[PDB]
Amino acid sequence: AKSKNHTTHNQSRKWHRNGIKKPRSQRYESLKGVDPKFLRNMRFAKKHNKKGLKKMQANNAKAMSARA
Amino acid sequence: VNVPKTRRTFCKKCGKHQPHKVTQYKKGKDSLYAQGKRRYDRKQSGYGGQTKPIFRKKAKTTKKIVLRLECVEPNCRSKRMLAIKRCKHFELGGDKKRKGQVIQF
Amino acid sequence: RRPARCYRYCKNKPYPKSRFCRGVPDAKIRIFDLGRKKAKVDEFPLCGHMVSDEYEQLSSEALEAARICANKYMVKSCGKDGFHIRVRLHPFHVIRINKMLSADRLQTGMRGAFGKPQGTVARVHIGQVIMSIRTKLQNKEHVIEALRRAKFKFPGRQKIHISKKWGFTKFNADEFEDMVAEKRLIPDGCGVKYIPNRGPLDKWRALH
Amino acid sequence: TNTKGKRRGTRYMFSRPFRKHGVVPLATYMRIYKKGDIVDIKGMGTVQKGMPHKCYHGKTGRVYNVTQHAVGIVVNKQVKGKILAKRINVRIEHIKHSKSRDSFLKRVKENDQKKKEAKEKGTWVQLKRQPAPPREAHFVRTNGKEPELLEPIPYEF
RNA sequence: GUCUACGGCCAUACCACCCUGAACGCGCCCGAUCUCGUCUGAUCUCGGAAGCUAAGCAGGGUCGGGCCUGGUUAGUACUUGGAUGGGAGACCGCCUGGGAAUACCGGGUGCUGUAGGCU
RNA sequence: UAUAGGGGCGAAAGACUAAUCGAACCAUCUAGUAGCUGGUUCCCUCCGAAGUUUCCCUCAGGAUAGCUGGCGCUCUCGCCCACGCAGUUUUAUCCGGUAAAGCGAAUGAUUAGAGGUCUUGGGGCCGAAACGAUCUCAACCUAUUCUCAAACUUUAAAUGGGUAAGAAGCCCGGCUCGCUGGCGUGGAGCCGGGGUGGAAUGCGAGUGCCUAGUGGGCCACUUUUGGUAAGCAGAACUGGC
RNA sequence: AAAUGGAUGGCGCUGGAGCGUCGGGCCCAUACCCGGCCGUCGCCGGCCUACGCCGCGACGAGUAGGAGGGCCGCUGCGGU
RNA sequence: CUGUUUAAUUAAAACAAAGCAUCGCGAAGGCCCGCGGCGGGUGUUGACGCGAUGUGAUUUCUGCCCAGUGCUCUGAAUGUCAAAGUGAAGAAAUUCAAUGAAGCGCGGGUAAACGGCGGGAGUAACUAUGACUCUCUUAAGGUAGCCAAAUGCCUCGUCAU
RNA sequence: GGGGAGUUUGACUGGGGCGGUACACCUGUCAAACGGUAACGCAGGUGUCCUAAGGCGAGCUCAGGGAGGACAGAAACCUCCCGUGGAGCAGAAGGGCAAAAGCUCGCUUGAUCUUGAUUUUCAGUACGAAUACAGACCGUGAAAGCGGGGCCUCACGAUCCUUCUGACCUUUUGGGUUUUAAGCAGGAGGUGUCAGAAAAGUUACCACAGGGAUAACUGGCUUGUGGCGGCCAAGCGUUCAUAGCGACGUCGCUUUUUGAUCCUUCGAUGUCGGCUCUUCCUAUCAUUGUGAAGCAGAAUUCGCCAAGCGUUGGAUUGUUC
RNA sequence: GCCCGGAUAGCUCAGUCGGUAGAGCAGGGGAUUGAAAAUCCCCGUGUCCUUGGUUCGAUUCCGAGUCCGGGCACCA
Ligand SMILES: [Mg+2]
Ligand SMILES: [Mg+2]
Ligand SMILES: [Mg+2]
Ligand SMILES: [Mg+2]
Ligand SMILES: [Mg+2]
Ligand SMILES: [Mg+2]
Ligand SMILES: [Mg+2]
Ligand SMILES: [Mg+2]
Ligand SMILES: [Mg+2]
Ligand SMILES: [Mg+2]
Ligand SMILES: [Mg+2]
Ligand SMILES: [Mg+2]
Ligand SMILES: [Mg+2]
Ligand SMILES: [Mg+2]
Ligand SMILES: [Mg+2]
Ligand SMILES: [Mg+2]
Ligand SMILES: [Mg+2]
Ligand SMILES: [Mg+2]
Ligand SMILES: [Mg+2]
Ligand SMILES: [Mg+2]
Ligand SMILES: [Mg+2]
Ligand SMILES: [Mg+2]
Ligand SMILES: [Mg+2]
Ligand SMILES: [Mg+2]
Ligand SMILES: [Mg+2]
Ligand SMILES: [Mg+2]
Ligand SMILES: [Mg+2]
Ligand SMILES: [Mg+2]
Ligand SMILES: [Mg+2]
Ligand SMILES: [Mg+2]
Ligand SMILES: [Mg+2]
Ligand SMILES: [Mg+2]
Ligand SMILES: [Mg+2]
Ligand SMILES: [Mg+2]
Ligand SMILES: [Mg+2]
Ligand SMILES: [Mg+2]
Ligand SMILES: [Mg+2]
Ligand SMILES: [Mg+2]
Ligand SMILES: [Mg+2]
Ligand SMILES: [Mg+2]
Ligand SMILES: [Mg+2]
Ligand SMILES: [Mg+2]
Ligand SMILES: [Mg+2]
Ligand SMILES: [Mg+2]
Ligand SMILES: [Mg+2]
Ligand SMILES: [Mg+2]
Ligand SMILES: [Mg+2]
Ligand SMILES: [Mg+2]
Ligand SMILES: [Mg+2]
Ligand SMILES: [Mg+2]
Ligand SMILES: [Mg+2]
Ligand SMILES: [Mg+2]
Ligand SMILES: [Mg+2]
Ligand SMILES: [Mg+2]
Ligand SMILES: [Mg+2]
Ligand SMILES: [Mg+2]
Ligand SMILES: [Mg+2]
Ligand SMILES: [Zn+2]
Repeated sequence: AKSKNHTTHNQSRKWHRNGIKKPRSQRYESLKGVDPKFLRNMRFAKKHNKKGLKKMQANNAKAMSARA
Repeated sequence: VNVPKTRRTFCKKCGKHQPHKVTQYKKGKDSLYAQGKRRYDRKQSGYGGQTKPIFRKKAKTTKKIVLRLECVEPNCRSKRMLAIKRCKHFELGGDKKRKGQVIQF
Repeated sequence: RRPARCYRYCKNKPYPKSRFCRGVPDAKIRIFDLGRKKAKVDEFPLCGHMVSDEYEQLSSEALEAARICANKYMVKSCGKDGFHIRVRLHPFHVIRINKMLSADRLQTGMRGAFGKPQGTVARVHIGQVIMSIRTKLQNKEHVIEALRRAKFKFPGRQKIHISKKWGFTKFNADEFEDMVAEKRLIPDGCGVKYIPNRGPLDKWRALH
Repeated sequence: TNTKGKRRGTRYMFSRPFRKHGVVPLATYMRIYKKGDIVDIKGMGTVQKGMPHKCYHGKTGRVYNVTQHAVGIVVNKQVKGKILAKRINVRIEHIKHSKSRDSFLKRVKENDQKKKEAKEKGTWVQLKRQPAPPREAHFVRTNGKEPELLEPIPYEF
């Protein structure tokens, strides 16, 4: 009662049927796992961007449109 | 192994390192009128013999050692348990060694 | 003693007498030089050696029989101390025996099948010298006849060459006497010490 | 049955090679790792805290995270039927930059300068990389001497 | 053409021995009352400056040892792929491409950054 | 006439008990159970495998991945240049410690000669004896020499493995930050603006669900482990059956 | 040198029908090419059962298995 | 010995058997059956009986072990000790303690109860063999007898016929 | 309390049993220069040990050798010089380490509490181990920092149930108070068949479903072992290598010994030996024809063509022998 | 062939608790007896089988051999 124990034959020819493609990798990669201190920085950074970035950036857009 | 008697360690009640009495854990006398014990006697009564399996093949000859800790400060009195690795031989708190010693065997 | 037909062509990896074997018996050969061991360099100009043609194993008992046959023909042919013979090839590979009838079926099958150490063989590459006999210029036929009588006692096919080199050293016999006469090669027993000229000057001052 | 623990095929791979045993030189530490760099991973036996694995030796990945004294890399590792982008945390002592991306940035900057000068002066500079062309019809010289005659040599041993 | 302080590469910059060093500088050196620490002011710490380049140090040298690099080794050993190639087998030869190491021989033996100072 | 089935009877053979007995016969529970054999009924078209990973009182079996098919869906084409991809090459750039080679380079084994005079013990000789003097021996050291290594190595291939070869990229200007901090400093994010012609070759790609069968393999070149060897057992790369 | 009588396949074959080196012709597979026919697939076209009709081009092996079509078939039921 | 047995493969050396032993029991008992009752059987019986075994005529014999394993006798002798009962704490559920039937362990007997019964070293005026002597050792170390047998591997043991 | 009843009797496996654990977890190698990759392959380990052998800081440098010094000797103590790991780091090896990860000393508990992410095994599940952080509260150091066990790779364990700890926690069923019980969160009590059933034996009185996935008999490949040969020639042979033999070695053949393997048959190929009977082989015992001898004759021995024809009667043992 | 159990004065043998070499017997020495045994008073006797690791130390704890000694070697 003895059988062939382990092999890796006929494995590459199975793997390359559908193809060994890459893992997609879309834009704006997943941001979990990054440094919590940096993340606590960047969240308040974003919400205060969206808070105070109206007036002076609108001024600078008017200024750069007047220049060009 | 060998642990000391007093050992300043964090206790969660008063949020600081406080000194602790360190004693040996006792398993505690198991009690009748618990849930599993009442279920075990309810299923054990009647003509059924041994329902739940009793254990035979004990292989681990060592037991993990856990320590009872007490905050030495009055009216805090927080107890908690902490584990060490396995050991065959254990002493509580005495006989620390020296390196300038002659044996005399 | 199993027949040497099976212990032949180099199949398994080299397995030396070492830390991991620990039970191999002694090799058959123990000495390696038979002639005038203390011969100086110019006492024997030529050498004839024996080139292997095949890639195979040679057993220590075969080397033992071959050096004895060549020794006996030399001392009958050109007298004692008229030759210096050297077996350049040493046995270090250790062969294995998984012996049975240890007559019935009932001991074991092929279950525990890593054999015990049988003995020692010597691995040969193609073009490697087995024996080298350094003799006088007059002894050219005796060397050929001796290595012919050893050729039958080794297995396989291998040929016999008469070297271009002086002595056992690696220098040409034509350049040898012309170059030892003045400058470089100082004789050292049976060996020859080469000198470069990129040394400290104490060597050149100790010379001349 | 090959005793599948960490770091088993590494009698040679995590070794400091030769005449280089000792303290780590500090130019490995004093480098700047920004998010988006491309780094090589190479094992160092002297610093035993944050060695990656025996799998990721020589693999080249992307940096996405920076901490006090380590760095998090994304590395394409092949497993059985598909390749995956994993996320490793490696200390700084095992890491160096790939020079490939810096060479490509030099290519990009030369291409931008040639593009600006070409739009300036109307020249068509052909700023792509052409592969090795066949040899042009050159014109050899045999002055003074007939060509040397070669023949196969007679065998000796 | 140099040194000091901090360095980067980490022996082309080590090791052995022999020469030379003007000015600053580093030292060697003279002493323990405070700071200090020892069995011991030898080491560590502290107040200096009578001497000295003898040593470290710095430069040079050794048909120097080592290192680095380049030839020879050698298209040799090996090797991806191929053949209704040879061979009883062992292995070997060929087409296709790639291609190494020791003895042997020749050459070198620190280069630099920042701040500071002497000719 | 008595003894009736886990019962009877047996001068004991586990024999006999209606041709059945190491637990009789008949009916019912009952279409009991089975990872185990056997069979499993019309045509044509299209696509088309696996005998492998892990876990299991698992090793003739199942679950799990992988392979397959069906159902689609979301985009791309048609009217000096595209999106994306690749069992491929090139151009760069890293990585390895095998083939080979090496021992006058560490470790491990190992052959032989020569030189030297410290150290002894041992032989001989001058001698009452004396490192008093001398010859010899071994050991030792010095440069040499022959051969090696799956559990040695300075060196070190060919084949190979990863990454890159651009608009998700450059470059400019500004806002925000409780993070960092000599510094309006660093780093991220956000906004607005500016210029796509960035190796070779080939192609349509991306994505979701459901799930059958499979979980007994074998051979061939080459590399390889055990064995004397095998049409033997066991592996690797590729192909085939 | 091996047990029934037998195997370069046999018959045979020696200026070859043997060995090695080669040449010029010649034979043929479902391979290739050309041409016809069937089906699948794709790309369409027409305001002609639109579930039909033609057109173009590339391809068709196959067990375990999976789908699609069948104006294939047996027996019965409502409608015709 | 006569006898009997596996009908349908065995006829025996097996089985029984007389003889020899051994053990329980004085009827409110032994040994059994029975779902049940003082219901049956031995029993219409009473130790020259009934019940349960071992061995197997006569003749001659019945060795040595109570360590193991059984069996049995003994005493609340004293450790272990289950319900119920007692006492205590508690609002109560509950908890604790003391007391402690059989049995187990402690002690005595039994082998015609199951069963078991050693190995070394030296040693005699030719050599061998060795009565004797010393030592470890178990509870006891195979005694009377008997044999290569139906039991002896080596084995076709050695000698005689 | 086997008088009676029910049930169990691991798995791997060059057949099974016996033997072993290759049944969990580590090191080197096989491993074919990324990773992965097997056998009852090799060479080994583990079911621990540590109040320090952990953490930090400071000082110092080891093994070994040479040279010297009362008792001192091969080995006691001291001092100098050389000393790139030849030592030590708890342990099996490998890696790594020299103003150190080693030795000594001073402080000490970071071997503490808590959420996550990721690696490792991998199905991209878990336990275990580990990495990098985050927030407390600390130790150390002048400070930079280091530290959340052991310089790194092994040292360990689910559900259920018990047990202990934590909150002025929840529910304890018509509403209250208290006991008790249940619950949340995290530690231990074990599953070594180590991702975890609670488990003895025998069948020769056996039964059933199956397997040639799997032994005993033949057949086939193989030839160690058995048997039969060949080459070389140290010798033996009164002298003399080869009339006859021939060691030390060496290359083959045979399937009449035994072994290895499991390819065929487990819905059956009737298994030893003997009796009888036919045919074939030659590696020739005798006969025909020959050659050589250490062949005087005789009697022998060794070769060649040669299987035509012979190769018996008995005591024993079932025998082949 | 596996699998266990060993080795110690001249001989039987213990002691192992990693730090001790011990009993009995034999040999040797006296006394006692005319003289032998026996007795009484004493002695000496070991590489703790060999080669290696851990330890501060190996007669002992392990690793490897030597020479012994038990047990298994079954279905067919
Ligand atoms: Mg299988
Ligand atoms: Mg009850
Ligand atoms: Mg033979
Ligand atoms: Mg003072
Ligand atoms: Mg002081
Ligand atoms: Mg001073
Ligand atoms: Mg000086
Ligand atoms: Mg000077
Ligand atoms: Mg030089
Ligand atoms: Mg210099
Ligand atoms: Mg019944
Ligand atoms: Mg009947
Ligand atoms: Mg049915
Ligand atoms: Mg049925
Ligand atoms: Mg399975
Ligand atoms: Mg699909
Ligand atoms: Mg390797
Ligand atoms: Mg090699
Ligand atoms: Mg299906
Ligand atoms: Mg599936
Ligand atoms: Mg199956
Ligand atoms: Mg080839
Ligand atoms: Mg195979
Ligand atoms: Mg097979
Ligand atoms: Mg023929
Ligand atoms: Mg088809
Ligand atoms: Mg009857
Ligand atoms: Mg009959
Ligand atoms: Mg009665
Ligand atoms: Mg009688
Ligand atoms: Mg008796
Ligand atoms: Mg008693
Ligand atoms: Mg009570
Ligand atoms: Mg009494
Ligand atoms: Mg006698
Ligand atoms: Mg007797
Ligand atoms: Mg029963
Ligand atoms: Mg089994
Ligand atoms: Mg690999
Ligand atoms: Mg590889
Ligand atoms: Mg020094
Ligand atoms: Mg190490
Ligand atoms: Mg320090
Ligand atoms: Mg922290
Ligand atoms: Mg209620
Ligand atoms: Mg109520
Ligand atoms: Mg498991
Ligand atoms: Mg049974
Ligand atoms: Mg019977
Ligand atoms: Mg088969
Ligand atoms: Mg068979
Ligand atoms: Mg049949
Ligand atoms: Mg039949
Ligand atoms: Mg028949
Ligand atoms: Mg005939
Ligand atoms: Mg033993
Ligand atoms: Mg003795
Ligand atoms: Zn507290």
